[PDB]
Amino acid sequence: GSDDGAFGDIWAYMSEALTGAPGKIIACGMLFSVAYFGVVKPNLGLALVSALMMLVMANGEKIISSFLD
Ligand SMILES: CCCCCCCCCCCCCCCC(=O)OC[C@H](COP(=O)(O)OC[C@@H](O)CO)OC(=O)CCCCCCCCCCCCCCC
Repeated sequence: GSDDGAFGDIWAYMSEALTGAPGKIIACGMLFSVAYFGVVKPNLGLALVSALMMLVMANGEKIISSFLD
């Protein structure tokens, strides 16, 4: 597809926000959630899943651009 047009600025902002502060705030929430839910049930496996989710977020722009040309 085309990255420009009437909605190019919205797409540019949203794609950058995935690895920017809005994406980092969500990623920080995953770590806080893992720590909090580990108080009663310590489960470091969820921390691994959270990291894999951050890896997906880091690759979100590439994944979207590959499917949607
Ligand atoms: C980044 C660091 C390298 C990653 C290292 C670890 C990766 C985690 C795998 C093992 C964790 C084991 C302990 C888990 C602890 C645990 O209990 O996890 C629970 C969590 C939920 O799993 P289920 O939905 O099977 O289980 C439902 C309940 O178990 C919820 O607790 O498991 C996963 O999400 C991990 C499996 C996904 C692993 C395969 C994902 C690949 C598909 C996605 C690929 C990307 C698609 C992108 C689309 C845009």
